[PDB]
Amino acid sequence: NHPMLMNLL
Amino acid sequence: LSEEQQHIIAILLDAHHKTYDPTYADFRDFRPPVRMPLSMLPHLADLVSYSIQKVIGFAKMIPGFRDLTSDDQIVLLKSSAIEVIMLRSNQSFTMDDMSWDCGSQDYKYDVTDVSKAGHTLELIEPLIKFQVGLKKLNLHEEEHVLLMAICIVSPDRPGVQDAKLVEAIQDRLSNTLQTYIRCRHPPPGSHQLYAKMIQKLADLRSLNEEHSKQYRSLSFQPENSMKLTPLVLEVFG
Ligand SMILES: C=C1/C(=C/C=C2/CCC[C@]3(C)[C@@H]([C@H](C)C[C@H]4C[C@@](C)(O)C(=O)N4CCCCc4ccccc4)CC[C@@H]23)C[C@@H](O)C[C@@H]1O
Repeated sequence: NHPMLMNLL
Repeated sequence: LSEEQQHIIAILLDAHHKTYDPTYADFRDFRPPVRMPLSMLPHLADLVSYSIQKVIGFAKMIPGFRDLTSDDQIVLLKSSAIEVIMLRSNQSFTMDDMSWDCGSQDYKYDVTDVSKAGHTLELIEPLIKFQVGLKKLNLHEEEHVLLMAICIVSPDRPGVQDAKLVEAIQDRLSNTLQTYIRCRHPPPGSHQLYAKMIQKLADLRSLNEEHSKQYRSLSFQPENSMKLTPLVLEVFG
């Protein structure tokens, strides 16, 4: 439920 | 002073140099600053959103951080992003006029830029004093990047699953900081320096709690929340 932050990870 | 400790310091320095641009060239990409109540919101919202990306980029390079689970990495970044932002902003903060000077008059930010709206002075007055007190520690860049990394890998952040591993990673960095101070920070500057640095982490928690209060107030006004960025809403939410 944190796609942008997980993508940046 | 161990080979492993020097390895950590070299990694954190290079990681910082890859995620902090002292030229501030990318600030042209932000929405333009205007100086008249919330005139600075679009520009500063883009500044924060940009800085969140850089904090994540620094966080990735911390030795042991990748060994964590994906969900602990998110909890650590969500709670620490604004604290690392306040820490890393001390590089542009100047005590001459008590402002963050990012290379140009358009990119210089003072209290009046940020504290005219609502109750934002309840955050900005303690924030400037923190910046002043952190600057007066005159940290080495080695100590600067260790404190940012120690701030990110905090075992007490709410919602941490595996906490012993977070503690083990932070203690590896904390023992690197303490040994660094003893071995290369000469007296009198090194007097109590580790204890003063840890105290700044406690100041950040109260600044974090105050920032949470002001963001919640800002975000509940939809017209103001429109001016934010998708990453800011995702992280500070
Ligand atoms: C992050 C960095 C820098 C940060 C610089 C500053 C100085 C200006 C004020 C900054 C950006 C702080 C934010 C404004 C905190 C902001 C950001 C936000 C939206 O998360 C929030 O709720 N804040 C506090 C509420 C104020 C709302 C408001 C915004 C604009 C105008 C009026 C009211 C947090 C860090 C601060 C500068 C440079 O060193 C780059 C570095 O990466």
